[PDB]
Amino acid sequence: TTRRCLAQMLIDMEMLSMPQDENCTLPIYVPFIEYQTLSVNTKSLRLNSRLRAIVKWTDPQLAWDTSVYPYDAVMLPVDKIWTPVLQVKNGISTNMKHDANDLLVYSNGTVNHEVQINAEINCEVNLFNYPFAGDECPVAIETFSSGECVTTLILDQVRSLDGSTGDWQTTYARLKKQREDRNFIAVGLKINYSSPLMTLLLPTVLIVLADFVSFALPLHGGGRNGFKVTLVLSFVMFLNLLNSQLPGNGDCSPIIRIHFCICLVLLVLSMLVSMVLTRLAHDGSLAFFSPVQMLRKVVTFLQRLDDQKNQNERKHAFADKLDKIFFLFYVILGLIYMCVMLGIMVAY
Amino acid sequence: TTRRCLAQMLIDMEMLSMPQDENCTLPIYVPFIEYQTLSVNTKSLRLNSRLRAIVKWTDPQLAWDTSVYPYDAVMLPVDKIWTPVLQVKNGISTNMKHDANDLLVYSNGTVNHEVQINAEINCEVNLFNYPFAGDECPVAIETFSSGECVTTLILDQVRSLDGSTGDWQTTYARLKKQREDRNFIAVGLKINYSSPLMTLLLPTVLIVLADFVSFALPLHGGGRNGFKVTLVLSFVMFLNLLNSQLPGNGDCSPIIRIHFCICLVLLVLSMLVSMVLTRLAHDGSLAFFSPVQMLRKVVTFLQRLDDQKNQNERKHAFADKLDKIFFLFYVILGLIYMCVMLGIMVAY
Amino acid sequence: TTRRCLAQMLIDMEMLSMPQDENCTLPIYVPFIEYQTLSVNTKSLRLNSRLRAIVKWTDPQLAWDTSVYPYDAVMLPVDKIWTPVLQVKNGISTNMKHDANDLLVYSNGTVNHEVQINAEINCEVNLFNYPFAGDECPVAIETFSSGECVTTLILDQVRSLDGSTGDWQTTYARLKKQREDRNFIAVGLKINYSSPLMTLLLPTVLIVLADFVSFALPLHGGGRNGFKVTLVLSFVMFLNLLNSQLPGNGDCSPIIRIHFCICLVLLVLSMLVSMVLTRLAHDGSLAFFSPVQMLRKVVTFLQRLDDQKNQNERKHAFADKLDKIFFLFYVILGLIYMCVMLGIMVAY
Amino acid sequence: TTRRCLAQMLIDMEMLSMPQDENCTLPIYVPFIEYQTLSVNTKSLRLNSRLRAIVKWTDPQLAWDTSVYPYDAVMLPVDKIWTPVLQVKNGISTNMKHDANDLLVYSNGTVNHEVQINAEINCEVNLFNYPFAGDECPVAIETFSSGECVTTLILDQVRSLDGSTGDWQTTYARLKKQREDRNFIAVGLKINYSSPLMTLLLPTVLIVLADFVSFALPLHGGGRNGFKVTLVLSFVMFLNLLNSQLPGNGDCSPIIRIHFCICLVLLVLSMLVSMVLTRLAHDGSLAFFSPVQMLRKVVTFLQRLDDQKNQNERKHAFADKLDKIFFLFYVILGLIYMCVMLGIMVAY
Amino acid sequence: TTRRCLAQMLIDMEMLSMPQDENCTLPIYVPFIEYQTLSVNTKSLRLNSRLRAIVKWTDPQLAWDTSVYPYDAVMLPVDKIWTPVLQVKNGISTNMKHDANDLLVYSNGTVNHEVQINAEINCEVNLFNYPFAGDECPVAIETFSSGECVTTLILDQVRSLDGSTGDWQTTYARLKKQREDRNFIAVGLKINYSSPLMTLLLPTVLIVLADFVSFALPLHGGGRNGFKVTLVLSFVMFLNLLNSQLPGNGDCSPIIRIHFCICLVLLVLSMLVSMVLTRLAHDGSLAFFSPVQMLRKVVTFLQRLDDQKNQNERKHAFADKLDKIFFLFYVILGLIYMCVMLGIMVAY
Ligand SMILES: *[C@@H]1O[C@H](CO)[C@@H](O)[C@H](O)[C@H]1NC(C)=O
Ligand SMILES: *[C@@H]1O[C@H](CO)[C@@H](O)[C@H](O)[C@H]1NC(C)=O
Ligand SMILES: *[C@@H]1O[C@H](CO)[C@@H](O)[C@H](O)[C@H]1NC(C)=O
Ligand SMILES: *[C@@H]1O[C@H](CO)[C@@H](O)[C@H](O)[C@H]1NC(C)=O
Ligand SMILES: *[C@@H]1O[C@H](CO)[C@@H](O)[C@H](O)[C@H]1NC(C)=O
Repeated sequence: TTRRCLAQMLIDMEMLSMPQDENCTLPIYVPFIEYQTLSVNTKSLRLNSRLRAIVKWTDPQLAWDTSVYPYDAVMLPVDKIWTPVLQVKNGISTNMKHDANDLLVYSNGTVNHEVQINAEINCEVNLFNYPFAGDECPVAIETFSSGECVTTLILDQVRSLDGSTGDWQTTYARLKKQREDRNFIAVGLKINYSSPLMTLLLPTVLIVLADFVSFALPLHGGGRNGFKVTLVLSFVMFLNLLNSQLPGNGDCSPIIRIHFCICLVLLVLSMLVSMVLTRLAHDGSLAFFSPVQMLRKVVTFLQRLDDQKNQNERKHAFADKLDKIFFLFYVILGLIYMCVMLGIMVAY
Repeated sequence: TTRRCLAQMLIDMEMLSMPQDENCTLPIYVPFIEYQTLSVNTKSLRLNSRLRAIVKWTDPQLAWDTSVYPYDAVMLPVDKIWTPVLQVKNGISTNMKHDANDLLVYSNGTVNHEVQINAEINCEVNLFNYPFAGDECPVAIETFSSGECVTTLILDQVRSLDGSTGDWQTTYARLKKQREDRNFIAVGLKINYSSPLMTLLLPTVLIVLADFVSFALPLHGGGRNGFKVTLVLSFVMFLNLLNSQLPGNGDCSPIIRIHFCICLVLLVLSMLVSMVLTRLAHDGSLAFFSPVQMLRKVVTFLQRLDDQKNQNERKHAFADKLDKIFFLFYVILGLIYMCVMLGIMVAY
Repeated sequence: TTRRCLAQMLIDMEMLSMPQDENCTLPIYVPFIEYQTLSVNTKSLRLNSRLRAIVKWTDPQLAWDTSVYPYDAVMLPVDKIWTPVLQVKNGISTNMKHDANDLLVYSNGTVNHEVQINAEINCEVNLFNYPFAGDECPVAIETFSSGECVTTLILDQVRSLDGSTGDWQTTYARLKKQREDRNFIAVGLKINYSSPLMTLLLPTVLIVLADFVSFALPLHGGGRNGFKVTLVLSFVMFLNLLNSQLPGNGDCSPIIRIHFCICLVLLVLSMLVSMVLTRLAHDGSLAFFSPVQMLRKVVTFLQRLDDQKNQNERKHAFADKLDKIFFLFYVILGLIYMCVMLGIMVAY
Repeated sequence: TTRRCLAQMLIDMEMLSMPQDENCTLPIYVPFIEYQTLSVNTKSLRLNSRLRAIVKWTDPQLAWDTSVYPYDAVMLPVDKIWTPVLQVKNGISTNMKHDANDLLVYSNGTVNHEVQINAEINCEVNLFNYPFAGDECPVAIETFSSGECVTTLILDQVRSLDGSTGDWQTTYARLKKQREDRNFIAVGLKINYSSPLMTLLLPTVLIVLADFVSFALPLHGGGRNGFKVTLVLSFVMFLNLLNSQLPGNGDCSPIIRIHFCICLVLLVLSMLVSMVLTRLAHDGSLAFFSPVQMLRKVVTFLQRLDDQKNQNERKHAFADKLDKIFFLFYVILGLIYMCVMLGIMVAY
Repeated sequence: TTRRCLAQMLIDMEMLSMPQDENCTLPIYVPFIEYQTLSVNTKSLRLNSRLRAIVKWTDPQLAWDTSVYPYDAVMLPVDKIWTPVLQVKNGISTNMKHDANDLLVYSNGTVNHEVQINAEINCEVNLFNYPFAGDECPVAIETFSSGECVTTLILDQVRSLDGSTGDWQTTYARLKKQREDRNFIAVGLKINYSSPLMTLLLPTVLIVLADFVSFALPLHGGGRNGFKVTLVLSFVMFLNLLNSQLPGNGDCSPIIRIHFCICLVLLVLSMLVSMVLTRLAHDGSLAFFSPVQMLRKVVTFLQRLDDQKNQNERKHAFADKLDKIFFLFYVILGLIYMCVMLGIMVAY
């Protein structure tokens, strides 16, 4: 007659099989399932999610008579009776664990029990515009159903612990329905571009601008070839660091990688042209690559020195003319390309 | 009749259900719960904590008669009877582990048993003033309670193994109460700024000072543009290192990131101005960007050389005047900005 | 008479041994096995795979009479009866995991049950042409069979969730057969060379081309020896980065490592000869390594100055001639070597 | 009458409670416990240890009669009887694991069984003098004891597998007793200073010596400010590397961090002074920061050039003298500081 | 009479104790044990191994009568009877895993069953000659044996899956015997020096050669001190990277560390002497460290300029002589040291 006695008798019943008597169709209600994001990986595009759900089903064999047992509820260990397992079929490595060791059972057979599902979903995201990206990820929630025996799952509400999970920010988690009456959660993922814009795009933009203005350095004065090779080996490091953390899979791959490649090529070409111009200024032609008498001798020497200085000036001015032409052309194309690349990366 | 026989009888009773006889309300006492911090993550803002608690509850069915059994205590395996599970509902990934395989039971039904809860809590900390930051983190301690059946938790004292856990230092762990009679522990986390200030803030401040002094280098003499390009590509590396370990989530994001961005922009602007001044000094105008007779001829040559030297001096002096004006302007704005930025980062 | 009663009776049968009555030969059918790649490691050449299979076998003892029990199916817990374990013998660390806690059993003894095998396979791949590489990996699927008792496994179809797993791309998963009637899955792995070509090959090619054009810098003008030492010390970093992520095992090791080594050696040789040429130009020979009168005196001084300048010019032109000869030789040899190495790395 | 029959009957007795008949006091003997260190973490100051112990206790219920059963020993599974669990109360994450599945039981009740305890101990070591450091770490060995029931643990001998565990070297492991009759193991940890010395201290000392010598570089000749900026940025990198792997907790924090900070400050000050001196030499004053006639005119020009050359020589010599005075003072201070810091780091 | 009925009766026998009837001495035969290496760590010198063994023992109680049961073999679950646990006593963290959930038992009591042992062995390797190193590692295979009860292990053959495991290459795995009749496996580990020689030794060799040839750069011309300081801060990075992956334990520590230290010291000394020679050339003495009239005056100025240029030439030649003497010393000493160190690192 004790409530503990009722619990013990229910344990001794050993009902470790599901209530499949009614045509092997068990309606399982899961109201108020709470979703949370634990991490997001950008290189692998994999989402770690935690879903705390409240399963509520019916077990007719676990229903006593109220007259003999004057109680309305009883708490039993989870492993001493049957309990459904909830799966994330869409993702890999799904694991369901029990929040508590005890579950409540009412006098009419209703069973309430809270569970936690940790899942890893191979999310597909349109990462073409890094970092200005964001997309919707489906997460399937399913319970076992094979052939004739099918246990429908009825879901009511979803609550999301929305908040940044690192670089990525989870915006919403809504409940939608699939084609074959499959319930799933649509999770909206977005990228906070405040970090990538400052750490990646801004330094490269300033570096390209510095290269554009680097043509002010005179060829003869020096401090120009080293200045540009420093930029080149810095942009190579940038390319390596960018490649270390973005997926170069296939169609709609991130376009920042191609932009870095093109900027590196442009910088290398500019440095090459600068070095060739330096040689032209120094030598005067690009042939390196291709295979009272005492009072008179003094004015002869003086005019010889003057003529030498004049030739030095002329050969230092011709290369300056060529450098000016190339600088105008290069700066125009570089600015137009940078504007086009930004317009593509933000609105395409 | 032996104590081992009594223990075996209690094992054979198989009371694996909760002592829910008295209206399904079991008061669980947890006096002297010890808290310790294992790690703190600054980027993800996640706290790993270990709580060693001493649960002490009542099991009426596990109470023998003292006259037949002349003993006052008996130790039984934890898995052979019922035991409550303690949870950290506020945080993710909570696991409760049995410290020992045995528990003590008195003759009046009281059961003493110690447990260890390892939990990971998504801590919310105001990280605006990195590294001068510190805040209070709630850690909930809860046990299962559903519907009619509730088992209240009564907590008495908290002891903290206070000590640095890396960059972060745990200051205190007090016991407070929530709204709906929920017991929780408030943990005070603080940042030891001795490490971040030396490794991060001091080198950047000294580099900025070196940039402010860098204008002393003569434009014609060289060694100025490469000197600043080294600083710029070092500050880019500093920005990357800062972005690697700080959360750029949203409002009240760390201000050191914006400070590094602004310092980098100022350095790049100083470089551009210096390079333009170098071109102006070399060429004389910013048009590169914009599209007895023997005894007399020697005097002509000498005065021509003297005039050329005078022109060289004048073009090297005009750029010096412009550089001085820009240096005064830039140094005043830089000092005022650095003072304002430190004032913001310290007391805002 | 209840279906739950039938399930309980089958549970109480306790049939935890395999149906080996028929000559200890159990045919196990596994139709529609789905293969997916989780990760591929290039340095260790290890493949992580997940195989979701649908096992379907026969258990004669688990077959009831339809007249007494008017049902066609029943779902029982997986651990209450015997279930085969599927292994990946070819690879290491194979683990079979239960998809659900229930399995369906028909009235004639047929049992349907889904399993998930996670395996890690030591894959052998011809990585000579990094990154233009691709190969077929065998994955064995087997069940326990010792001596007289054998359980043949009959497979029907394989479905692959083809898609990039990082750097590597899985193309197909077909079903083939081994010699001794062993069923296995051939998985086609390919490398997306878009990432390695941009991050590794292109910067090195551009750096090498820059080294070839660096000979334009005059010996006296400076900015040349440092320009080359930066390239050499950057190529050392490239060699380290390349070594950090590629298996240098033995025969048919990646040839990009040898190519990087040879390019570094060539750059070092070019720098050495350039520095020797600089010394020759400065000193005039490679011996450092080897152990009216007033109106006339001015003419003498002017002639001495002119002769000194003439000697400087001649000693600066001889080294220019030597540098031109070496530049022609070096450029021709380096271009032919680069073309040959690319031809080897692409189509050999 | 079979030994296997005796083992089966002992198993069937189901003695899963501890031998608490004798006043609930069980003397547990653990002779010849072997200690080994698996790893030491310098940043977190956490010790990973493995202890292979040989527990030997008494179980009166597991004692048969020799006349009926003519045997002296029997081996039983560990899980079929009671076995004590050994804990490391001082440290976190203590786990006890059975070395074998079987244990030996004698005819008089004595039970021999070997166990392995893996523990993580939060070690407190005086790391002020990195790397010349070393200290004694206590490791508690304890078994469950609550209230009236206590089971004392009697230890005899400790043997340690001495050998370097990375940077740290374990020297000894002795057995001592605490205040409240608690047995513990004192482990002597020491740092092999050869690796940290050669990788951190010697390069920094050599860099500081190079900085002290760098004053020989002439102000006008160039190649000086780039040298010092390379030194300073390399020292900042060293500061970052040092901060990445040393605990900056509080009092008696490693003093190498302060030494690196002070040396960096000194280098920056030397750079600033050198740049200001260079400007003074170039300009002549620190005001940039503060807001027959033909035969005669040639003599005028020549004396003007001579005067200008003399002024250039004087303004170079004044800066040379100032640089000499600063060099003397700076080198004296630097040598005295380096010697004092070495003395503090080695013998304080 | 059914084979399944025979298996069920064997399961119901519940023989979970070792077959210890015959003097508690059980001969366990393990023929054809296969060894494989999973990973080798160079810094910690720890070997990860997988051993797939085929245990074959005798269980007299698990033997039926052939006349009543006309069968020769039967398959039983591994957990329903006794099974030995194979251990790796020499190494840490040994785990034995069941290859299958079933085992075969013959009519005469013989039991065949394969197991998998994963072990981690603290290997002792003579790493003095890195990378030209290689040594033999013992791996113990043992079963539980305490006091009177001893289970001998009889091993027949070992087959090894030879193949590179990263940097390390496993050559052989033979079976030997210890002193006290203990069976163990000797595994031959060797280092593929193709990777370390290319990534570590060769770049340092060319860097050293570049330092030796760097003396060609003239003192006055510049581009020398920066060239050497770049090499010095590159060699410091090499020292750090080498220290990151090699064990500096004690006697017979790798000599490449000492070699890198000595090369760095030599480079620093060469840089220091070059920087001193620069000042000697510029100033003329090492005292910085130590505390018709018109037609005639023009001749006076001209001869003064000539004398000044003559003094410049003489002071630029004396330092050249000193530099030549030092270079003749230094190149010979360094070449002899490099040859001696290579001879030591190869054949000592
Ligand atoms: C069982 O009783 C509970 C308690 O009110 C109620 O919520 C539930 O709907 C009932 N279920 C059925 C099938 O009557
Ligand atoms: C049971 O006895 C213990 C031992 O003194 C005591 O601490 C506890 O308060 C008692 N509980 C009750 C309900 O009497
Ligand atoms: C058992 O019945 C199922 C259901 O139709 C069928 O698919 C299967 O082939 C049958 N097996 C045998 C052996 O009759
Ligand atoms: C039991 O016998 C063993 C075997 O000699 C002995 O070592 C041990 O001391 C004995 N213990 C007692 C309590 O007699
Ligand atoms: C048992 O029979 C098997 C099968 O031939 C044989 O290999 C084994 O040696 C036999 N063992 C004994 C003890 O007879």
